[PDB]
Amino acid sequence: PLESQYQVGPLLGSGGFGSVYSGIRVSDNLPVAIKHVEKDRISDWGELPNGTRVPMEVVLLKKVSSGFSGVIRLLDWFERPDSFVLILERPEPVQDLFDFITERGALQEELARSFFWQVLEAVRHCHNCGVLHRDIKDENILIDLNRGELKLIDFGSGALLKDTVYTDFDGTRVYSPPEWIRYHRYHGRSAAVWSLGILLYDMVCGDIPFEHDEEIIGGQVFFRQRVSSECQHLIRWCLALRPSDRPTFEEIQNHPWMQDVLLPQETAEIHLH
Amino acid sequence: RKRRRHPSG
Repeated sequence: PLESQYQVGPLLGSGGFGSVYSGIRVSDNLPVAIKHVEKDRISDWGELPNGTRVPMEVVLLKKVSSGFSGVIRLLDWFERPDSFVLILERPEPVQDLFDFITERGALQEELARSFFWQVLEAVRHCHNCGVLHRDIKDENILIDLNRGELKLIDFGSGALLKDTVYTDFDGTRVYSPPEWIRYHRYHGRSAAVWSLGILLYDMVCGDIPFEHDEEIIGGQVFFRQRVSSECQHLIRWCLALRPSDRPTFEEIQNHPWMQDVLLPQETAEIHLH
Repeated sequence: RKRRRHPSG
């Protein structure tokens, strides 16, 4: 039974990702988040061990649930007549990166470096496990404020990672690459790198660079905040119009702007506590 | 300048 293993709390929010409640696992008072997804809204389905048919989101979370990482951990799930219920780990205290940037404004580069580094490791983890997130954005990043650790959430737009072209997309348009806008085609890793350029600009300038299709495809990055030349270069490299001109994850993490990152605990003590 | 969330899914 699901209502006897967890005490359900207030609604945290709802959207294209379903409805998410705060919760507590009764056995050990572990804080959890309880996500409800309507079966009629699930576009992509998968099968797991023993071929049980589940939402792709459950398949993807199981593949990245391996151990500890910068990804939200799926603890359990249940099928109901018209929905699936997902039990997720819940950091406390927590704030998502969108609200954080709204309240702080443009982040100091030392802080953006630490956050961006942890997002890179998280996305590398997903790709290592065969999972493409397809919706990297500040809204989909939780900050564990006491530990200074970032966690990726909301895999409901993701897919199994492949090397052939993708022709479907349900992530966030203002983070999607110009080859999607123009041709409704993209490849996984290069599209992910584009969204990471959007995210890095978002961090160091206080908001995303583009709102309209014409801006996404136009290929001009105007900096609205003082940003070091090394960071501008990395951003512009990630936002190369031609996908093959974008850096690999290795080239991002080897970029001069990315060196000497703070540890998560240092990040919390210096910038979050 | 208006900063806003954007839907997905």
